[PDB]
Amino acid sequence: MNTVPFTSAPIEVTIGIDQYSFNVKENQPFHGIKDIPIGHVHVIHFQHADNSSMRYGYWFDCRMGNFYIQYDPKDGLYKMMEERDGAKFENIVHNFKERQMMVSYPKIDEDDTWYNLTEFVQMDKIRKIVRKDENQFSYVDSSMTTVQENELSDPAHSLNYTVINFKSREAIRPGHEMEDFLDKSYYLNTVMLQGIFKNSSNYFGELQFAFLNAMFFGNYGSSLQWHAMIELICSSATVPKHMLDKLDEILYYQIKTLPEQYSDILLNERVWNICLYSSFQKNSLHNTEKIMENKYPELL
Amino acid sequence: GAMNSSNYAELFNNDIKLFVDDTNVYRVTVHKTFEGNVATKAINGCIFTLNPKTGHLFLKIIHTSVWAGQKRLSQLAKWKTAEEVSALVRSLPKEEQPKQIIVTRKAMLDPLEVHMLDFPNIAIRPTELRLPFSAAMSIDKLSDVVMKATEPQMVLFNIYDDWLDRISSYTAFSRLTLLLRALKTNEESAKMILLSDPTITIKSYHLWPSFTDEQWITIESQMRDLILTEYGRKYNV
Repeated sequence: MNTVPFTSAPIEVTIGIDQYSFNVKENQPFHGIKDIPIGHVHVIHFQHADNSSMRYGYWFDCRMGNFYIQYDPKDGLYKMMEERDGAKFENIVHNFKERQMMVSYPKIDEDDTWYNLTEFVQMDKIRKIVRKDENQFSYVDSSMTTVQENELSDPAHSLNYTVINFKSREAIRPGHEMEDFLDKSYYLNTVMLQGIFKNSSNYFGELQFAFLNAMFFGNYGSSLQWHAMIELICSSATVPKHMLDKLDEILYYQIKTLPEQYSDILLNERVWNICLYSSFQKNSLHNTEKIMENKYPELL
Repeated sequence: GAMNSSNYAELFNNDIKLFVDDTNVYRVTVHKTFEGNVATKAINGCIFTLNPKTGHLFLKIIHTSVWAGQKRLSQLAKWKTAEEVSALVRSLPKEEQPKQIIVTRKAMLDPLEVHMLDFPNIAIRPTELRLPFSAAMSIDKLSDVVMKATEPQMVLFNIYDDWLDRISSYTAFSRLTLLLRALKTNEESAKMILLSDPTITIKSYHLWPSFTDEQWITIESQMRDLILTEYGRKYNV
């Protein structure tokens, strides 16, 4: 198990680690998070008590290096940093663990929730969506726009999600206008899966990452990308059976994890009604249809 | 966005535009079968593509053969309309291509937008105007060319005959919409108004009779009366 030490907590903040969250008081003797499960990406995220503006956070993988958080009083945020000195890092962690100044990543042994939400998410793919090649971890926030939002503005600070546009020359072959518009199979299978993603794992990785940035940061463009990637599969007549089975599992754990009280801002009525009740795949999402009908029947 | 009464003068400015109406593309008669089921039989249709400034009508005749062995014909009809308008634009020289295409029905927007992706500077717009272009098939010479077609055909008309020699395109469009509204509301009565006087004929190269300016005033008044009479009849008012 791996550790993200904190130098200090000089401002009052709600700290997230994956699906968990903890309130830290201003100048509380908080020095970080231990027992973080190896084998998964994680996200450590922040919302200031005195300014709920900018949810922001860091995607990281403890296998890729030793990472700590230090508050920057100039830029006014908790920053992730890499510690390149192995023995210094081990010595800082040891002192803080001994003085019991760290919260334990609170994983229930029965609980596959985080694995189920990040099954296809890999740090190398995150680092291609979030471009800052000098760090092994990725910064995301509330207000970061997508490459697609910026086409319709600082490109450095953008989420480079794969552009999906149903009314684009990419989505519609000349001579197959009606066919390709009504049946997105071409767009999904040749352009997106064979062409850009190479495989369904990379496509599901980006979908899962989009969802988590929508949920953990309230990032609007991320929410648009998550819905677009769902609608692209559901609006295709021809999808490999393994992909539909895996999509149902993916969506089920997303809908299961979503805070009930954020359903009105995180879920697009049109897309879900269309995917569950009108689309080619309206009968292929049994688990997702059942949780949606039982937890959010007001949306449908 | 959408074209209404606020921006009505826009139809008669120097930006080339076309109205597209798909109402008469897919046309059927409904009939009982020997077993007492119901069956449709398609008849020849047409796309009504009009320049409101010039009167130039691009009448694309949709022959019943294009439906043979096809499914969901009401859906296909929208996409076949979009395909044919796209083909018309590509056939026109650049300086004749429209800057705007206004569809009379919102269901044409996505089909036409998808067929015209290669023309991102041609705006595809709906209209809040209720335009009586469905009554095009009440114009004897248009109905005649559609029903006689044995194959897909494009026929070119000026729907204003020679009116623009005497009146503006605003007034010519106003006259056309009133005539088509009258033909749509009470076809028999409208045609009676247009042909009642045998001394006024339709030139071989025209669609409408050769009314003097004073006679067009009388005809227009009789058309308004017909529409008002039929409104009274409908609503018992």
